[PDB]
Amino acid sequence: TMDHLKHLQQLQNIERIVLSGIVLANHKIEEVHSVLEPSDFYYPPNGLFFEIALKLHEEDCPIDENFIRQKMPKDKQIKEEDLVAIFAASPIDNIEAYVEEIKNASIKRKLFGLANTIREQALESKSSDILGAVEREVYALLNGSTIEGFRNIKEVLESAMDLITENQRVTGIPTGFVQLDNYTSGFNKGSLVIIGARPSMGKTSLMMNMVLSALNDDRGVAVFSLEMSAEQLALRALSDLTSINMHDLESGRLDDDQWENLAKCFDHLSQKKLFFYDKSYVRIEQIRLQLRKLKSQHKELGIAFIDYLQLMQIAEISRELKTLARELEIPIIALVQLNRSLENRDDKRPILSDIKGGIEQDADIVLFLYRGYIYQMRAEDNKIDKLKKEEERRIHKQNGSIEEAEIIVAKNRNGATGTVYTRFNAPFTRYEDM
Amino acid sequence: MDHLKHLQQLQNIERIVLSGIVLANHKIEEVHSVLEPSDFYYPPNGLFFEIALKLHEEDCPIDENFIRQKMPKDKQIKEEDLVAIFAASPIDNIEAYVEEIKNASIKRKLFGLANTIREQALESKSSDILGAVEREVYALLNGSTNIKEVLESAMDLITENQRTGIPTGFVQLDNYTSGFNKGSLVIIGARPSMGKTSLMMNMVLSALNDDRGVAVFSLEMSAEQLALRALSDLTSINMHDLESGRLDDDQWENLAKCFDHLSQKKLFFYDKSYVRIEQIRLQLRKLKSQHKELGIAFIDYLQLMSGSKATKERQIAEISRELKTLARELEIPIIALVQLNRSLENRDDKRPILSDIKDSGGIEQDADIVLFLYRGYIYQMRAEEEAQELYLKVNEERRIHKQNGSIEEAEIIVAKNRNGATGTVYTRFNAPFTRYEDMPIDSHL
Repeated sequence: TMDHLKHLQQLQNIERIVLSGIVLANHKIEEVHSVLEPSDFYYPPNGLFFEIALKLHEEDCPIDENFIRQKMPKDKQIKEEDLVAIFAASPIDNIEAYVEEIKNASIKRKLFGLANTIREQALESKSSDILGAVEREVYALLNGSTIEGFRNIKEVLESAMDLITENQRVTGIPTGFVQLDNYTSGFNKGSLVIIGARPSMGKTSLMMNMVLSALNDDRGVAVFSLEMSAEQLALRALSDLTSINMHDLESGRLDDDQWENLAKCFDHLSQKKLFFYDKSYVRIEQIRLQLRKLKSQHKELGIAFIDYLQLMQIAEISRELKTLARELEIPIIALVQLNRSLENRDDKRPILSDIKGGIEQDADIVLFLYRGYIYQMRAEDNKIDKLKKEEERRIHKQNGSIEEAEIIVAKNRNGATGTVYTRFNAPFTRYEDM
Repeated sequence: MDHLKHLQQLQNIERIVLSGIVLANHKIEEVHSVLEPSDFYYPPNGLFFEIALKLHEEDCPIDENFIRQKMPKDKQIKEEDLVAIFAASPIDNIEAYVEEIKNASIKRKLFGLANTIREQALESKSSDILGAVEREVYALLNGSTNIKEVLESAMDLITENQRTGIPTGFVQLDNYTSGFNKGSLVIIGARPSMGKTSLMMNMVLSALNDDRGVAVFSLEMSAEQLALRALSDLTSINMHDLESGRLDDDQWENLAKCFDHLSQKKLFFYDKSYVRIEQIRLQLRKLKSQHKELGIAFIDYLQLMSGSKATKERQIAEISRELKTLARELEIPIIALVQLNRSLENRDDKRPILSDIKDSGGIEQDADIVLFLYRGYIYQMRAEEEAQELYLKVNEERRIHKQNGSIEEAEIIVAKNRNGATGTVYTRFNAPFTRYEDMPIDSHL
């Protein structure tokens, strides 16, 4: 019921297609030639056709029925049935895969030839010689494939320079804090960045502002909330846009002037490139897969965020995440909730090693949230307890509810290590820039 | 011959869908999200579908060629069907058609199940048959069940407040909890003999007075006793008097008066030992199906076992997950009691913390709200010239406390509150009745 080579006549069609696509798009010939060669073709008229195409492109001459019929080599003549059939073919875009597949077919051809060859070669024997022949054939095929190969650096260097000079004519994605961007130099692509903060310090609120920092830069963001639901996460961001306190927004009552700015920021964010996934306690591979999926769906995606990571090993999580960071070529930011052993210490300032099956290392940039007032309060309480054994808030509210906060830049790979002071607003749970 | 009419139509529909995906490569996602290769009646269609998936995953476009070369080379689809697929007239928004084919597949699996159970009766273990019904039911139930997406929920949330939850019983706590919101998983970790079993019942009563059906699951303790505490709190009679049996004219009267009063309330019980998490899920599905009115559930209590051997013999980490699952499933808030590990008292400050709940396979996190019970006096007594000074100063206190009414200061730590506030509430505790008196901040202290 099955006849070999039936697929092959179909395989010819692909060649026809690709050629037609290049007919319509002359520039495509380069990206074709970079992979396929005239000998790589099964059907000869197609291969020689390709040869002619190359000879024409090198002299910067367009490719068409007129240009093709005239520049005939007069050594071999394309059959009329085929000649017309090529141009008659329906034009198709995204032919890159077709090129790859024709390369597959040619590869298969090299396979059938070599496979038969080596056997007969081995038949005669010096079997060691046959082994060496196998090795040489192996190297030949290996070089032939060019799948996940090496070379070459010098080419990509020029483009990497032409990209930075174009912006020189910001290096990465804007953070939101100018203080921080002096050290970070913006969010560079494929860079794994992590923020470890204690609960209720305003971690969840702080993240959203940096999200907005990317949104005004029109860069696609994928958001991952495991523990929390999406709705609230949106609510904080609106709390930061409309400049309205959290409670009034949460309860429901809004006057004439606030619902207006609310609705004004509403569609503003609605049109912004924003995606959500509120499903609880997702696995790392599922993350990799879904990110592959969304990046496949949307090219525009330039950054990713996750809130937040749970303690169970952290090293492999950070590793696969760095892997995906360089894979999708975008900087990934995840939130971590540090261990309680941080507060047992006298100086309650967060340090790199506080989140202890091993300690996390893979992160390129690590940021800590520290509120100078919250730990001052406990020391004052301790001193009071010490005095028994031996109003300030309302003033704070009347000032404008501004407290001193520090964003520790403890880790910066091949950069600077420092601390930046930022004013924190308690009711809006927002970090003011200055 | 209506069956084969449906058959001849379904072949057509499958083909249609396949062709539509041929022209629109991207639709494969929403198809796979619903349908699977086995879901197809006509085998070549399923095979075709499988191949399509394999092509999409390597991000390769879909057409006549891509399929023909990338044949599984285990089986080759007959040409007659293959071409007929392409020949099919493309129609948009086939989501309804997809739904219809899913319908057909559903039916297909159903008939098999029906036959299975039919033949099962020949044996004549009916309990086994019951279990088979339950498992098949679970199978069918499980089989059945971006910005614009979140916008709609954002509307459905505010419309709900315009249209908050189940009352706790304590206004202090309700200031933080904002009542028991539906589908929200709430956990309580308390030390033994603190009056945990006694405390739960008050909140049970708070929901019963809200006329919402409450389901109770007691593994460790018996139902009868659990009711006895509730009557101890209703009739305001000491536990021992109610337990021993002797009651005077005024106590048996108020007793009988509260008896039928509670007897008519929507209350359900399960005192069976060592129920499994899945067994819980099933039983709650059964009771919610039996009674729509039930809005809340309570459990007392699970013990924590850490390691690895704790996964097969029966983990709370995944158990809490399955419980959150069921919480959102029946859309009602679930409350479970937890007995913390002894390492809590090894610490200098015997105040309970979130990480005290360690398990085999991680620390519990899935819980939305976590509450702690702390009695400031019970650890103080045990913690309790200078020695003589103390000896006469504190001996003074003991007889004094007893005559007052055995009222002690108690703290209910609200350590965890999802999208809310973290704080502590002070309430007066009564030792003999083992009851927590409810009182606001302005009235307290």
